[PDB]
Amino acid sequence: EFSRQCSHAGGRPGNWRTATLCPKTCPGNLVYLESGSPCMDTCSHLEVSSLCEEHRMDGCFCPEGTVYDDIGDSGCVPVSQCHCRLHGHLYTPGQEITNDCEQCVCNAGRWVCKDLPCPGTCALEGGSHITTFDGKTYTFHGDCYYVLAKGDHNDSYALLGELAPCGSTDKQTCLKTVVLLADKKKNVVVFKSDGSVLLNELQVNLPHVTASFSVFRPSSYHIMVSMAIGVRLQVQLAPVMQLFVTLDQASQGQVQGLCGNFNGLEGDDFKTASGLVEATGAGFANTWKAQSSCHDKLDWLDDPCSLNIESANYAEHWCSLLKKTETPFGRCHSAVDPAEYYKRCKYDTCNCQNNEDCLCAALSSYARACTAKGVMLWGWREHVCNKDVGSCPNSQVFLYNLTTCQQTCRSLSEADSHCLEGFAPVDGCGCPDHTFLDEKGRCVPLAKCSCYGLYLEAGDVVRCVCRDGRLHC
Amino acid sequence: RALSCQTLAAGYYHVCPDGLMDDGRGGCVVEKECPCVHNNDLYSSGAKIKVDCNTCTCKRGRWVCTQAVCHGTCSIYGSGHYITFDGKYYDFDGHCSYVAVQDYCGLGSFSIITENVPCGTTGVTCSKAIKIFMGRTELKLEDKHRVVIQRDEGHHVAYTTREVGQYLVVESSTGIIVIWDKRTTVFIKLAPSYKGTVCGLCGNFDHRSNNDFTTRDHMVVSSELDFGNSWKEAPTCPDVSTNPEPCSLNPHRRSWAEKQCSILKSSVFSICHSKVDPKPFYEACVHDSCSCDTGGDCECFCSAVASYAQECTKEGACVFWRTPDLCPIFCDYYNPPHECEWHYEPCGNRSFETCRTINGIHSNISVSYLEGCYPRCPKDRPIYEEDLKKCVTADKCGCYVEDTHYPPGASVPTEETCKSCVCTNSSQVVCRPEEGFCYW
Ligand SMILES: *[C@@H]1O[C@H](CO)[C@@H](O[C@@H]2O[C@H](CO)[C@@H](O)[C@H](O)[C@H]2NC(C)=O)[C@H](O)[C@H]1NC(C)=O
Ligand SMILES: *[C@@H]1O[C@H](CO)[C@@H](O)[C@H](O)[C@H]1NC(C)=O
Ligand SMILES: [Ca+2]
Ligand SMILES: [Ca+2]
Repeated sequence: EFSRQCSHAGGRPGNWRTATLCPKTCPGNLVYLESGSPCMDTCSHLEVSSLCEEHRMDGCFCPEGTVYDDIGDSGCVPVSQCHCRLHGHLYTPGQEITNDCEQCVCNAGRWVCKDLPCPGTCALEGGSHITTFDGKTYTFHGDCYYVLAKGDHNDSYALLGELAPCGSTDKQTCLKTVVLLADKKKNVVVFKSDGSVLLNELQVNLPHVTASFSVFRPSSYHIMVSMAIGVRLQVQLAPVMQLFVTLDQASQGQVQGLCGNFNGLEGDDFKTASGLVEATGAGFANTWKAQSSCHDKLDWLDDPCSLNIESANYAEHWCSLLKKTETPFGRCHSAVDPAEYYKRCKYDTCNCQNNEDCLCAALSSYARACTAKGVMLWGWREHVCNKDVGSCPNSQVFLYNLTTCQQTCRSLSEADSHCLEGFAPVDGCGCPDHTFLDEKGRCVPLAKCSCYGLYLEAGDVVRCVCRDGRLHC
Repeated sequence: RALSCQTLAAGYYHVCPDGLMDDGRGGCVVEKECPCVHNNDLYSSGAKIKVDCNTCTCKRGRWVCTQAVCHGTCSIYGSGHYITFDGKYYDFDGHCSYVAVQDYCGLGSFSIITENVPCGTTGVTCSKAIKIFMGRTELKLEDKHRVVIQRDEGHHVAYTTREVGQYLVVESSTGIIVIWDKRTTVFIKLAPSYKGTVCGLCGNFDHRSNNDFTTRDHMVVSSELDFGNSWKEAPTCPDVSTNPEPCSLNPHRRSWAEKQCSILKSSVFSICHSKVDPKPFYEACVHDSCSCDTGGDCECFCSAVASYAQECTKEGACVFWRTPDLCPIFCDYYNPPHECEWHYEPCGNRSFETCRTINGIHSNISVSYLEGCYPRCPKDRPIYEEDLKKCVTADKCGCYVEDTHYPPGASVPTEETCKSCVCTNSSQVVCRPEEGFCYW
């Protein structure tokens, strides 16, 4: 008590507790002292003492240096031993890690990080839901041709898209056609929402590989286009037409359109082509019309779940499955937050008139974002959208990892002409279960795949004997 | 081939004759006299407009603007809604003292902390105090008042505290500004000399918003609840695991909340619909109204609506939305017995004369868009003294020394030695020496 009064008045007493005079003990090398600041540096919260609004008293403290260990459980260890943490695991000072777009190394207490290249993705989903290269989700409900994205230099390329009314009212829109202008705008390719891809107003056959770009159709419900410049396109034809565009990281700030500028800032995304930035989502979009005759639209300040009451219960009862941890989507909760997808699921299910189709289209966007960060949702079509899972042809079965180069015999004949990389796996009917797709019908085993020219039966000889897939020419 | 002054940059891929192009206003016009558009408004050639620090001009259907760097702004409001310096909205509900901003980013000159506490029973939390460390001085905004602590002996970095409208404004001569509505809202403004040298819940202010989720140890994360949890102050404070959903935990309060907050989407704010997106404010209004379930829930709603009305004013749309039945404001309480001078100014666009600005002292920001009651001092004593909220003559206002008001004539306190001071009868603070040893 005398010492406590000594310290409280303003004085600073010295140590009197000896090993034989009422000693005190603390775990580790925590030395007991009198008149020492309680504001301690703890290996994570450094520079506490600069903001110390308190006077001092007795207790167990640390030596002059050797900030107290907080992340670990040791005593007053030196500064250059602080162990790093990252969502649990305790990383030693020298162990490296590679995050999403950067790699980091645990220096003394603090990570040192360095950027890694990683591309960008614009998405046009649902009837009207546009995600730019920098997030910035917004809803448009347009009616015209629009310039989705085009290289700014003079000619490089251009990618358009037809947004138009789709049901009864103006508030139910759809994507109807995708037009690509490439090769110095000397080649026009058209994708309609019934397949029937056509080049220069002429039907074409798939696959079609050229010097500048190439197109493929791996599963009859997905058309995947690659461009030598660094553009990659995925077009989904069911249950509702959608578009995904991926760009390399060497074109940062050289793109303009409804997909933004791709420069890292998501506040100038609405920056019109004539200077200043807009405020709403429709104001900015109207300035990118490809036909002067189209009219101007305005935002819609309503929720479809309030105008169609009979649909609200249906929309909720199913779209709420995204937050149920026991459900298969519950696995993805670790990686990607489902809130935005849930809200958009309710919006689409309430709004459109083919409620099940919109439900399945919205629910199949979560199972693509999640399937891009490792976690792959296996067998999520068992209750919700199994309307066509069992309808696969004779030997075909619904697969979730149907990539491009699981193709027929001729794909193995070349095996290096069309295996474009950087394309996410997609689902659909197939059976490359070591039974390589035949020239037609059931997917035959490797033994008699074919000999691809023309595809012959498994009984021919050139002297290059016909055999399982490969040829000993 | 039919250009329209809006498809100029499009390309015309897929009436007026050749040459002239449609302008959208009427008859066909040449390219030179082609007008400009902005926020659904059509401006002819040679116009002028301002954007928050600059001025622009419609030249050839294209805007040409000056290039000066505006200040940086972070916003904290509601039951845990944050807007960083680079424009990235998010939510976070913690119960501890968190670093709002600071300069000790891996040696520093300031720090701004916040104190979040639970308000409701659904688990949400809201700010209720602020602390400002400048050099060694520590201001604290608390209980509707400003309290000085540990005032440094002789450095006393120049600051200035005053009250504008319904808000309390604290400025620092170094370039820091704090605006506080006295209940939960906070705006932090920084000068462009701090660019890319801060860190905290408000991001690092570098005109790049893909790295504002930088944790305390210089790691970039993708989760709100991990970014937030790493900036707590006391290590013993718990960690947040999930964001509560108020309207789902209080079903019976939803019907009211969705009906009162619907005014934002009504015709009353029809002018502002084309300039500020109302959805992220409607969501906040509904989120706040479902949570204030322990009393005084008519105050959570008025502030939420005011947050949007203020932005509408800031963008150039002065809207009058209060009525005797909806968030009434009681201004004439400040008037003398029955002389009528204080008036409710819906959008604060008034510049009058105080006894600070009368002596050349000027601020560095325009705060001419804050709601509240304002004076209209008469013509027989037209100088508004602030520390007493009084209209007085140009002679008898005060001295304003060391951020402390002293009435004219009153012997000015002085923390010096042998130096007495007095406010003259001319609003002039003057000091004399006393040889009682010491000299002049
Ligand atoms: C507005 O900003 C200016 C710019 O610094 C401030 O002027 C500074 O004032 C302090 C003390 O009054 C001086 O030490 C600095 O040298 C001044 N700056 C310059 C560049 O000369 C001014 O104080 C700010 N406004 C207010 C009300 O403080
Ligand atoms: C798809 O995944 C399944 C997992 O059961 C497995 O057959 C294989 O990894 C993939 N199938 C292929 C590549 O044909
Ligand atoms: Ca951008
Ligand atoms: Ca930043």
